[PDB]
Amino acid sequence: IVGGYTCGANTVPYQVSLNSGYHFCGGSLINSQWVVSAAHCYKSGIQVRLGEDNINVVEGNEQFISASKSIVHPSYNSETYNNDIMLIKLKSAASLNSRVASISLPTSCASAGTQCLISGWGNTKSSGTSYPDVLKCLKAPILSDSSCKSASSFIITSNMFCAGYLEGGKDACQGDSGGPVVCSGKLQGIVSWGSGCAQKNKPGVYTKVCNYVSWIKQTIASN
Ligand SMILES: N=C(N)c1ccc(C[C@H]2CCCC[C@H](Cc3ccc(C(=N)N)cc3)C2=O)cc1
Ligand SMILES: [Ca+2]
Repeated sequence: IVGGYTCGANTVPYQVSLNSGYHFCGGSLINSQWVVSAAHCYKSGIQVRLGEDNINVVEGNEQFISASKSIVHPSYNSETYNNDIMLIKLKSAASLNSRVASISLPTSCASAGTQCLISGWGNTKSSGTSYPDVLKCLKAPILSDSSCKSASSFIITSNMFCAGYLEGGKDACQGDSGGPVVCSGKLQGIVSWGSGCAQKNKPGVYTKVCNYVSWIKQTIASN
């Protein structure tokens, strides 16, 4: 997260850290047994870390649970990143409490202008490298497709939306991938891709979750 602020320990209880010996992607807890992340975060041997703030220090509220199954969207396209969404099932149900909770799925899509909260342990520099140990937060509005496309020249699909600031300075970044984009109390997006970080006219691109609710529900019910 570039240009954000420190969230505060466990103030974003649905945020998870995917770990393979180190943090490599974010994710969101949708119920006691499932996590949603980005398909481009796919990897074998994943451990899901819940209730985390500082990812380098055991503070007491963490829950470390291995993934039993990973399901990448059947139509994920690694060339365009269309359908960049993946589901992960935990080997054992997580214990839900005030510091570890699920985030609700959308009943309807969000509209341009809506304010959202993006969070992650990704790079905090637009130029250079600096990874934080504590969770970072950023409030960003969803941009109209027209404003996003005309300014960035990005190839976007109906399964994506941009959010951020065209003037640059505030944006998600590498390391934030798979993380949540919550607006009006619902999970409306997943950190998917972008060009560099916080660059002018290059806003972040996010997977449009409201388009996958049916798939998510059916998948978790059958697995
Ligand atoms: N044409 C495409 N769809 C496309 C273009 C570039 C990349 C590379 C890469 C680089 C590899 C790691 C994944 C990644 C992560 C990332 C996430 C958010 C942001 C941001 N909001 N500024 C930037 C980068 C990304 O977009 C992937 C896909
Ligand atoms: Ca910790």
